[PDB]
Amino acid sequence: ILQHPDGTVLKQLQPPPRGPRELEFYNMVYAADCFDGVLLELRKYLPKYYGIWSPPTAPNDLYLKLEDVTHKFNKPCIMDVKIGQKSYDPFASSEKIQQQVSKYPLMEEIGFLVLGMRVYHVHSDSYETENQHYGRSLTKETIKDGVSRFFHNGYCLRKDAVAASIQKIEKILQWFENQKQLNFYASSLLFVYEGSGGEVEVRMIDFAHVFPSNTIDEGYVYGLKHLISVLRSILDN
Ligand SMILES: c1cc(OC2CCNCC2)cc(-c2onc3ccc(-c4nn[nH]n4)cc23)c1
Repeated sequence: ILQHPDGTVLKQLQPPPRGPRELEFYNMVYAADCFDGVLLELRKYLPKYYGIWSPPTAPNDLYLKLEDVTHKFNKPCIMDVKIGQKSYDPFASSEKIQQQVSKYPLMEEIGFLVLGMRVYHVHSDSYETENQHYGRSLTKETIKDGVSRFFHNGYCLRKDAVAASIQKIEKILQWFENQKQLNFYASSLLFVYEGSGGEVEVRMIDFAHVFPSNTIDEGYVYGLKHLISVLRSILDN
């Protein structure tokens, strides 16, 4: 992710097949002839898409030009959460499945994984960052506190941001419960709140493993439900 002053990010396409698949996903969704009600509603929950972009002198070098979801914040607190029971897709090899499950073998049980967070702390005027090893170290016993950390400014628990996050996740959940045409593997929710009142972004990102489907995305729904449940419990802290 390259953060651009104009309020966009440039995401470099991942190597094939993943990068191409994410391009086709955005292209399908934001198809200017699309009157598919499911895909039109989905746009709300994605970064705005500005199409494929390459450097003027380098058409080989493919990026997606996306809305920077953090742009309108002063001191954004950002958390990336991978959603689902499986982070491998329907066409993964045995080795690939093993690779994916071994990265975090608790994915089936919990249904989400914190990829990272950046949390602004008021009283130190500084950011605490957690990397992928943080979320991958969380278990059933520590997931509530693991998530809570995102919402601590170093004086209070931001229950406003927690409650707002539940409400925005709920709308994404409602979308998923009204579509049986896409299944999403190894995709994430990007959470943003203001670290400097109930002012939150919750957006879907990372679409290298989105596939056509005939069914409810049961794994994704499970993940959203469990995440909402964790966030709900945090409101009782
Ligand atoms: C700043 C930081 C940021 O977080 C990084 C930091 C490391 N831990 C979490 C990931 C994300 C963003 C951001 O803002 N808008 C975004 C739109 C799409 C994407 C995106 N990423 N992967 N596929 N799409 C990322 C986006 C901006």
